[PDB]
Amino acid sequence: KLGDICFSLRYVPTAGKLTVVILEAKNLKKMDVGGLSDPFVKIHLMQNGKRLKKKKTTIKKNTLNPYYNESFSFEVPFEQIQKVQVVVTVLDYDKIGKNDAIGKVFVGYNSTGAELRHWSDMLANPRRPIAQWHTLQVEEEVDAMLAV
Repeated sequence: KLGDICFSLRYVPTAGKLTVVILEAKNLKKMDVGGLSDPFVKIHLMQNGKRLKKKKTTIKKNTLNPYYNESFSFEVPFEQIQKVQVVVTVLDYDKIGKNDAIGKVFVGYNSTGAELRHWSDMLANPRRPIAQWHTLQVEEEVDAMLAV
């Protein structure tokens, strides 16, 4: 199992402010067996297969159950909020070499299941922060859904 990520979503239609708070991850897969797990989280705003904005958390050391409580905001006008994706990836940091993704999820346009539910809850409740757990999924699959 890859692990789970808990984050909040909040949308303020007048200002167009989309806030994502990365709260915690748990049960993360160990990427370097016999090494250490040093997770951080990327948050990407996407539309039509393109990364519009990229943000990331600090790195936590030697943990499969990191707490972050780090907030990020994006500007998404109300006429566009139903056509974007927010992509949340947990990766293992290495000082040398490409960082290995553990897994990822996206919410927003074309999302499904619990990911769509979280987004829908956000939209239906302007200004209200809504926290939810999500199961991390293999990047190969998520990326295929996000492409084009």
